[PDB]
Amino acid sequence: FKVSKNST
Amino acid sequence: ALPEEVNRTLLQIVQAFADNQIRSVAEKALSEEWITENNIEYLLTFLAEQAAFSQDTTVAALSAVLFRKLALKAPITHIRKEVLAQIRSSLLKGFLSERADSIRHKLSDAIAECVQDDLPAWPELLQALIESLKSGNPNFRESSFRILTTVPYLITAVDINSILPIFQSGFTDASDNVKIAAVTAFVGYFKQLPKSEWSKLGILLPSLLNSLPRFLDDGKDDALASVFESLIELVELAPKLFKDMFDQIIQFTDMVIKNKDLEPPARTTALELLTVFSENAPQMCKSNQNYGQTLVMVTLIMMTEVSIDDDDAAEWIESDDTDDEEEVTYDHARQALDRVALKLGGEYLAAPLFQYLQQMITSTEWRERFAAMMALSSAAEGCADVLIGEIPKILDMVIPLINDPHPRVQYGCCNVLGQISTDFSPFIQRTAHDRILPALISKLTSECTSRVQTHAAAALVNFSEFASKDILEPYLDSLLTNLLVLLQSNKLYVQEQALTTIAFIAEAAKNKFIKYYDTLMPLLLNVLKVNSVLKGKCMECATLIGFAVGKEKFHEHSQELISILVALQNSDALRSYLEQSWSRICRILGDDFVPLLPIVIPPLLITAKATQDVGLIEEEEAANFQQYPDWDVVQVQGKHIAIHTSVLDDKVSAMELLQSYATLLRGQFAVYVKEVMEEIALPSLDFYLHDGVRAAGATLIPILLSCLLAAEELVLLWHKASSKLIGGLMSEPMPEITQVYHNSLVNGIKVMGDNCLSEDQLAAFTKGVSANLTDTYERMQDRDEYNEDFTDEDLLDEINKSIAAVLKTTNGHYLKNLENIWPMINTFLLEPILVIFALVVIGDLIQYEQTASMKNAFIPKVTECLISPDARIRQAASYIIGVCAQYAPSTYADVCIPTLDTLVQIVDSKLEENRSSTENASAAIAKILYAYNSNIPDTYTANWFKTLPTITDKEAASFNYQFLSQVCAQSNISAVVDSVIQALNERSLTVISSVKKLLGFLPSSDAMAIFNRYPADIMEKVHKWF
Repeated sequence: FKVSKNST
Repeated sequence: ALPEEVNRTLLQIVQAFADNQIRSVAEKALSEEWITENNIEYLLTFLAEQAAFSQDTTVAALSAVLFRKLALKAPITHIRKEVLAQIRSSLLKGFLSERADSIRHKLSDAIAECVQDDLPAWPELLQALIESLKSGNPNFRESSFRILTTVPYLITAVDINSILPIFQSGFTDASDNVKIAAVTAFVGYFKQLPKSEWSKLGILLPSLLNSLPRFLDDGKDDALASVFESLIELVELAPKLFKDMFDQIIQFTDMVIKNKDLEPPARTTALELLTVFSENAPQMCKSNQNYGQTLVMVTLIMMTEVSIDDDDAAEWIESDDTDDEEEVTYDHARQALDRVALKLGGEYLAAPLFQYLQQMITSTEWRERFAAMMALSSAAEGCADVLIGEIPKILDMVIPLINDPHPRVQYGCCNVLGQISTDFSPFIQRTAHDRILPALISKLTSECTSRVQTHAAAALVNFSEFASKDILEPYLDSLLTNLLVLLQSNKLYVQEQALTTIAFIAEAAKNKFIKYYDTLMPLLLNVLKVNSVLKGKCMECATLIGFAVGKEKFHEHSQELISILVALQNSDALRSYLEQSWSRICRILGDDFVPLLPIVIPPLLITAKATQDVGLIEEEEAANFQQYPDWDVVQVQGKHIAIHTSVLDDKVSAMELLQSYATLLRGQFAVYVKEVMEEIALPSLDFYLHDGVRAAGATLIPILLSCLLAAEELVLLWHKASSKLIGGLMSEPMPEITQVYHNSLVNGIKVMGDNCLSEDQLAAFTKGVSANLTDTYERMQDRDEYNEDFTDEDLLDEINKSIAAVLKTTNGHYLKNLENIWPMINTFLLEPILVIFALVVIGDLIQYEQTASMKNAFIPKVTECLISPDARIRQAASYIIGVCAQYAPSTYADVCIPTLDTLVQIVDSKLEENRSSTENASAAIAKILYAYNSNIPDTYTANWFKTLPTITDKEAASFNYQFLSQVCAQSNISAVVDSVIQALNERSLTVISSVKKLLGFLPSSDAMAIFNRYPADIMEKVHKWF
């Protein structure tokens, strides 16, 4: 998919 | 202290607890015979004795736990005093005797169940705790703080000059275990007690902070991590408590994170500590240059910790395009920077951020050049307010690295160009396409490494999402020829990425993609006819290309495509690509999809009928249940419940698709309405454990009705649906959901039309409305020494809509019911959100001269509101005064004509923020001028006129031009016309007929000349208007 930033 | 028989009956039972048979017989015996009004106190007495005195670990343990469980359920309050006392005394003697650690822990927990607001004083406990705290046995000290954690109210009960030293010794204790329990107890106090009690222990915070460096001295960083966790809780509770030693804690966390021989837990929790101040005390962070500097510094350090012991990144080059879950500190650092940037803005962090990046971009250590890219990537969104303007500068830093010797630095650069294409959209697409696209395109060549080609392809998804077809057009052939190469990769993840990137570029390209359809589509069909995610991403790519090129072009392969889908569907990541693809074909095919409903709908019906899969569960059995991402456990009404979350998410997804089929196909979906309404929409409101389901049930309602309408049962279903919606209002806990139900009723009413409600329903709605307003008031009268809600505003916004909607359907009759909540309304009228609400309700009231009962109750506040500093208040106020003169012309005059000067002043205004409010006042005065026509001491109307045009508020504009259609001759003529052209062109509103009559009164040439000012585009419109 994309370029994004996770958050867990 | 029990009859000897009872003892070995109970002893047998409890021992049976640790085989199916012996153990089940005991379980039945216990629950059916012994936990009853008659035996409960015997049982509690027994278990307390065993826990206290049994020489067997297992029996003691079990009884302690059982006692704890049953003592709540009893509950302890309805137990005879003589028995409570005996229980207390044995529990206490057990505690003070010699027990193994874990039994003391369990005893402590049992003891806690025996301390209660309504329960008689137990001063022997108090005494026991104090003495135990001084014991030379750590387990005694630890266990005492544990009790103070379970029952923080005991801390209130001990003398302040005893409790202070207790905790100070606690923080400083030679045993780590004791320290952690002291700290836990100390924070628990703030967790549990009112803020008015906080100041009494607050003073101990510096001793706690001062104790911290000792953990690093003894090398006890694991225990440090636990204390950091307590401190994180305290920051969320009382950030301002930290103000005076803020620099000290900042510096401390700095020191920890830098020491990179420490294990990760101390370092990650220390970072978390720092991070959480920005989330709870942003002004405190911003008022201290040190915070920002430290936080940026430490995250940049941690971001460099990648590919350790692997300078070539061989392992990273060889793996798929997922995260290496071993790079923990690096992941944490990104997230932290992101979170703080989002909270503090660029105003505050860009400077310190960039100070470092300028330098890291130039390092010989690749890890730092990478870190730089990833940090910008993390901070870009939060810092957009500033960075959106420094876009050439940023590309000047980043783009030169696209060609770095190291492939991970290259990937890093891809990442930034991707991230900012999202975060600065749509402005970046417009202005940097000429730099960004060539940059990414150049990485696509098979010269570069798989990971880099893939990441550049990924970043083209970000860019495409907000790039117009015209911008992408000259770059398409090049973009496409490159992605075809990627399509020919050996590596599954490169093909997968290639497919998705093409799909999204095609989506953005729309009709500009028509010329590429013939090259793409057969390559795609070949892949399909031949690996699950490949096929799915491929079907996705095909159907998104389909939607881009339109139905006529899509028709060259639709049948074949359809046949492949069928084969694929009837043959779990794939399932979701399949469903969305069918859904996209329905959008392409329009009504020609109808014959495919039998294929597509049934699977969705099954999933959308999923039940609330709940397991009534036990305390212990719940944290490991929690490990699964697909499950969650909560405490609802006393019990523990395990709910299968994934299954309910999937139910939603299916509900959304059925909703979207229903929406597009309208009347053609009617055949499913009864079933979806009764088996899916309605039962979904009763899903108390998952709010998505409840909401998705609600939104489905009016859309299902409207489908059936377009094709008596309708009246039945609507009655059932509305009644459960109404019912939902008074039981629904979550304000966000409540809103959806009101909205849903509004939309239902809109569909069903005139008089769609019954009298009981109208009454049951009122109660719901009232309980909703009551709970909003209660939450809002809660919003400091220790600390630095559109959700509420939005709910009230919708309540306005439903009331209005109910009024309209009843044609006024709802006035009666509406009276009962007038005290409620009135409280609101005299905190801005509640005021605006009340005013809005009253405006709707007057719309239906029968309100005199309340004239006296509101005009005093309304007249006040007219000149309020808040535009939204003035707006609602003026509307009320205007509506007064419209529907209640005479019972209002003594007010309307006086205020009329106020309105001429509120008018003076013509600015985006309050263009709406001044337009309402304008309309309000035109209403008064109508009702009492030749009764006015007329400057007024010429004032009013100068407030034209009306361009923003639609209903206002509607009246003003109606009034304008009932000023003559003069050279007001060009202002008369333009006033109308402007309303029309701004699309805010037969006044045309009236205008033609005025222009009739003038020559050929005089008539023409008025439009001489107007540009071509609005003269096209004018021609088609007159």
